[PDB]
Amino acid sequence: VKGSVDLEKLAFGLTKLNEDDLVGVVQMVTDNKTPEMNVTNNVEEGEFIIDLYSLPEGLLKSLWDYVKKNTE
Amino acid sequence: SDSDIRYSFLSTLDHLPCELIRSLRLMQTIDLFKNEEDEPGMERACRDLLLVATYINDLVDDQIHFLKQHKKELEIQKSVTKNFNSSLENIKSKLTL
Amino acid sequence: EVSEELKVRIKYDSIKFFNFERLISKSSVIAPLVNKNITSSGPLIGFQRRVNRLKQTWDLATENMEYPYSSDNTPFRDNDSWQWYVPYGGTIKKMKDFSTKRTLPTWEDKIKFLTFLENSKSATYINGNVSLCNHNKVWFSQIEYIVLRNYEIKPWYTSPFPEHINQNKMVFICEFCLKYMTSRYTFYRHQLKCLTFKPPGNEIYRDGKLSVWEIDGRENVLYCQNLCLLAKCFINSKTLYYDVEPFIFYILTEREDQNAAKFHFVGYFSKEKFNSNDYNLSCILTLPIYQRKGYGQFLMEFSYLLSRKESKFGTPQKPLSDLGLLTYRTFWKIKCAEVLLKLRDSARRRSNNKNEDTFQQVSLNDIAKLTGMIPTDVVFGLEQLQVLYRHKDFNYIIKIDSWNRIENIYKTWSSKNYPRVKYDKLLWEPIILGPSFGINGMMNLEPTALADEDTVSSLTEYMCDYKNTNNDRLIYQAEKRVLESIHDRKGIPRSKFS
Amino acid sequence: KLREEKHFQDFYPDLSVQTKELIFKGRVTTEPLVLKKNEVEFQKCKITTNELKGKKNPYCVRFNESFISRYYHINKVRNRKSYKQQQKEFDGVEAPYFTKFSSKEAPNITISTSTKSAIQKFASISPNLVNFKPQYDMDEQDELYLHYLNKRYFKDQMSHEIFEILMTTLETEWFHIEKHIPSTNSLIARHNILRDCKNYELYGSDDGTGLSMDQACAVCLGTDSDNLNTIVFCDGCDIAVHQECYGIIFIPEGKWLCRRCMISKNNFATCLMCPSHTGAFKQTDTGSWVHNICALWLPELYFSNLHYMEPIEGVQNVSVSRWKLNCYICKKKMGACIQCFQRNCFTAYHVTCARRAGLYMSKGKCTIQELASNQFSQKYSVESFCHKHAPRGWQTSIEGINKARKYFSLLSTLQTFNKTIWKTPNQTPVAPHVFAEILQKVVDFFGLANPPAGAFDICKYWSMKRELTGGTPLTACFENNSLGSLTEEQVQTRIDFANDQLEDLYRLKELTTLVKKRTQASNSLSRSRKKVFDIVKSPQ
Amino acid sequence: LKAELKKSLQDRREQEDTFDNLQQEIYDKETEYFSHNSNNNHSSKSHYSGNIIKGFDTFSKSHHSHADSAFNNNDRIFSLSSATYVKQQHGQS
Ligand SMILES: CC(=O)SCCNC(=O)CCNC(=O)[C@H](O)C(C)(C)COP(=O)(O)OP(=O)(O)OC[C@H]1O[C@@H](n2cnc3c(N)ncnc32)[C@H](O)[C@@H]1OP(=O)(O)O
Ligand SMILES: [Zn+2]
Ligand SMILES: [Zn+2]
Ligand SMILES: [Zn+2]
Ligand SMILES: [Zn+2]
Repeated sequence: VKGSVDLEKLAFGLTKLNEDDLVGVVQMVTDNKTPEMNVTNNVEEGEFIIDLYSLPEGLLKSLWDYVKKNTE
Repeated sequence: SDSDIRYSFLSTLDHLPCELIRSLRLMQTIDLFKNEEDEPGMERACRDLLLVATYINDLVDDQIHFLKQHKKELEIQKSVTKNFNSSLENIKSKLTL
Repeated sequence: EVSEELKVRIKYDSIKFFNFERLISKSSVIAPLVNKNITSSGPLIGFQRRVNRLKQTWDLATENMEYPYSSDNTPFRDNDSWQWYVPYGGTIKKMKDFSTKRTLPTWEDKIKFLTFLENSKSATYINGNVSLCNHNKVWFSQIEYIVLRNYEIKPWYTSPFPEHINQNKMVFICEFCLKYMTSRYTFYRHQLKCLTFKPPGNEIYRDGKLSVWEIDGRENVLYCQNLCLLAKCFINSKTLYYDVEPFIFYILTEREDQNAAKFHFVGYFSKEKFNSNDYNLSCILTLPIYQRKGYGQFLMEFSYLLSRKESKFGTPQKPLSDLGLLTYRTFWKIKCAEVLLKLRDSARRRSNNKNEDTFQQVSLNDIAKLTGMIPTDVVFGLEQLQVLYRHKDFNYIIKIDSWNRIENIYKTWSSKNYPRVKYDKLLWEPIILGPSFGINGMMNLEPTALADEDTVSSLTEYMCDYKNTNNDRLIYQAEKRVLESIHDRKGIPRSKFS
Repeated sequence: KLREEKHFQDFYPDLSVQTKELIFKGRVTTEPLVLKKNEVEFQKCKITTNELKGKKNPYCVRFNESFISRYYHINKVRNRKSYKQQQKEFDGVEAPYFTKFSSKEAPNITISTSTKSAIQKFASISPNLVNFKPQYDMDEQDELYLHYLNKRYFKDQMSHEIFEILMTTLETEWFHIEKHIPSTNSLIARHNILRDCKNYELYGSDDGTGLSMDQACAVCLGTDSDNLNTIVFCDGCDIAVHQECYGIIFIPEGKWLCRRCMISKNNFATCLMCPSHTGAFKQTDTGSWVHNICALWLPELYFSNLHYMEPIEGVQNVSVSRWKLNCYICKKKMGACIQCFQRNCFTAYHVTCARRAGLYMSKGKCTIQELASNQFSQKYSVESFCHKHAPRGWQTSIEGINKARKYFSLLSTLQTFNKTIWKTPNQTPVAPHVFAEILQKVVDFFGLANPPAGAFDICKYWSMKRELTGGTPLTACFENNSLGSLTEEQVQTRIDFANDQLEDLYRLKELTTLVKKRTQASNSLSRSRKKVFDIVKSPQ
Repeated sequence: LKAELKKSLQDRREQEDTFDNLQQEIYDKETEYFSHNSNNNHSSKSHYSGNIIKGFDTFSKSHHSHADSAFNNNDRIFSLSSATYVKQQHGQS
């Protein structure tokens, strides 16, 4: 919706990734983390909650390219 | 103009007699105050004495080892210093004096 | 997975998310994918700080961080100094052996190094600064946990660890040699090698599982420095970090079942080698994992046993902390109660016939010779026990109201099942100091005036002391002497006051 | 002083915190005791380290491999000795106590003849490799380098253990060259002192080096010395300080090393508050070396233990107004400053900058202890003076401030027959050809396919990693052995004395052996005599 | 069994013989070790004369004398370490 990336299509394409790519997404996001974004991690159970509307545009571009490359 | 050599070998001239006399005193104390009535006490004192003996023996041997190593390193250092002086003699020009 | 409605959720299999090989593999491909012009300006933490320092000093850098680092090179940046003519200080002579033409790092293959560095970043961060269990920034520390055995202990006060360790937020520490790293992978690799499971020094007391090893101060200069640095994380005021030669460290370990025995560090206390202040203990510590279990009082009673074997009077260093004072109070109280009860029980044997009129009075010096503390500690104990009375001739008098209260105190304190010292299970002998006082340092004509020395002492005999029997080597043999000293005295009649 | 620390009341020599005084002088009060607890003081993780380990075994060759399984405890199941029998053998009266000489090999693994021959062959590689054990810990970025090497040179056969062993070999071989470097003689001493004099003339210095033919004190700028507090010289650098000034309380026999040269290495660091890299440096309560003069003169900074001058505490306590200022000599924008003492003047500067320029600085009449106490912050202050407000006799030092500016501009511009260079501009090692030779020999010993370029690559990598670390050795081993500054005849007399003491130690050893024999004999005698004398009294 | 009795007694006698021989050997060896001093100072010319246990800075050329052959009986620190020895010493004196 905002920025050079459409959040709806980004989240949609996020669904087709497999488990290893999902773990990679979690690692990529966990590495570069800022005070503004709203990320929650639960290590025992293994839960990871994130809201796209809070992330900056850099990580958005990075995730866009990551999923675009690894979907095909 | 240098201090007395006695302070250089401080790990062999001073710290060896301290621990040696300490261990021997402990052994004498054990032997003297061992009472012959209790078989468990006597059996314990046996291995206490044996252990203290082995300890003092190894404590003596380690210093011989360290001293041999030190002598070797000393002669190597002498050769190195001689060669270094001989070498640096030729480059007297570069050093501004 | 359930990305619907503006929010995403994912499941890990954390035992696979935390793997090593997968971490490295994923980081390798993640590093170049994220735009490399994704950077901040403010924070300078360990990894990026090191990388930027190296880039600046190699000049293969790029102006991204406005904060400058100035000192880089010597003013005499010249390739004609005399050093290059005499290579390696002369310890090599063959011409074809100090040749450094095939091993100088090239500007070409500095870049592969920097590439590996900047590719390992995500793996380094996940391995270092992410906790496994669930629960201007350059001046204060960032440590938040300490992984000692398998726990994650929280610290109380900062400690002067090295800087690249204080910049992270998890420091891993081996509990067998006390070494500290800042990466779980590194820790795994190091535990793969550390094979000995016993601290240095000799062991003196062994009862059941608890053992106490004695470590000198000049033969193990690394172990002791690491131990001081660790203990400073909990002790508030300990200012002996580096020069650790004058001290002697007693250490408490618990043994359990490669399958051979392993001795887990659990606590320690430190004792100065020589001093003239009637001191007994410089610092003491039990790990937060297992305290409130008796180990502190065990170590205290052990120290007092050592002092009584040395035939002196002792007391701990005076700037007491609160958590230590709250323990020393109880210890003094219980020791005074126990010595009073033992005195009663001993007098009850031969006091079967005499009347209650004869009051056998005792003194602080006798109580001290019996227990081990100094008179002021004895009187603090009696105070806590509520036995002293300065009634309105004799001024002060100890008086017991009822014989059940004291034995009640004793039995309720004993029912906790704490471990205690057994006199016969020790193997030790008081230390003897030669002309250098056990250290490898300062020597002059001052110690001879300090002696109340010139290289004439050299521990001359120290072995003819059996001829005199005034001193007693057996504590349970000197106690009967102290018990019969003043207790055969003609007792005061009881008709003084009622 | 709390009441539980005191001596006695009126007299008794004959037959919830309370403090009697204040810290020094006061009356009795009370205080509720705070033995705090965050309710989460510790937690136990669920998954151990060996749980999340690798899955593939990168070994493919077993050519003389027991040398690895001797030192590394790779995940094999050895002789499964039951914990009950281990308790029987390690907790019985038959089990003696331990000592610092107990053979560090545990009887669970017995060394075979093949293993001992292998370790002998390894030790035979070079005289500096006897008594060898691996000591390196692979990083998490060495993994990529290992991958690259295994893909390019060694045909996918190198292993983590081999990499670590090579690294420690390089470390040991460099240390045994490091220890023997001749320290100093007359020629290089004269060169050093002349160079330092010329330096001080050109730019001026704050360490005291170069004021005259004699050195000075980097902390108090003194020149005299007594027998209670001498003037000791550091060896990493060449600074000179007194004991009661630098907090020296333990003078070692051999080489003394400053705190920086002991903990870190001479790599040119900077204060957290002053932009320089030379002088006497002290540690704060976190790391972050700080000038032992910047800390003294900055008000909010104070020392913790007045006898040792140990950790510089109270650094975050300084306000934010100080960082707003900026020195007028150097004109950078990092660190702290102090204002001129005269009123209406508002020209700040760092203290090393003020010293190097040559402004007026005076400690007054207080002592070093009083100045480091933090209690003289309430007493009258030290006196630093601006350039134009200098007192009588102290000239206008525009020349000095231009000298300082010239030094700093030169530093910034430097920032922007046969000779074989053997160390980087940061004085870090550079591996020579013999090291590559030893590495090729070791690879041959292990049996891999060695091309002569892999050794050079590994040497370059070692040098670059040691440059990355900063100067601190990768492996932690270090000994106080310092032959160094010894002359020749000194070494000769030392050798003679060593020979005498060794000849004596031999007789000592013989006496000790006889002592042990006597002990054993008496023990056996008592052992037999007890039964031989109880059997007669007990008919049975 | 008288057979076992005598079998014990013979080995007992041999053991006490060996013990006495060891005691005497230790005694004489330590006497020679403490007395060897004077020969080096009286006959390279390693002027360092003096043992390691009883030796002090006379084990250095800072002093020069020929009374180094003086030593009492309270220095037998290797034979004193037994109980039989000190008990016999106190008995005979
Ligand atoms: C300078 C010097 O010489 S002393 C400085 C010592 N100060 C420090 O070490 C600071 C950190 N302190 C410690 O690490 C340790 O607490 C120690 C050694 C002081 C003692 O702690 P512990 O191991 O648990 O001692 P211990 O096993 O015997 O405790 C038993 C009794 O001591 C007293 N007590 C001990 N700790 C507490 C406490 N936190 N709160 C209340 N009472 C306590 C109680 O009587 C307690 O009985 P309880 O179980 O009913 O509560
Ligand atoms: Zn370890
Ligand atoms: Zn000074
Ligand atoms: Zn230094
Ligand atoms: Zn400045």
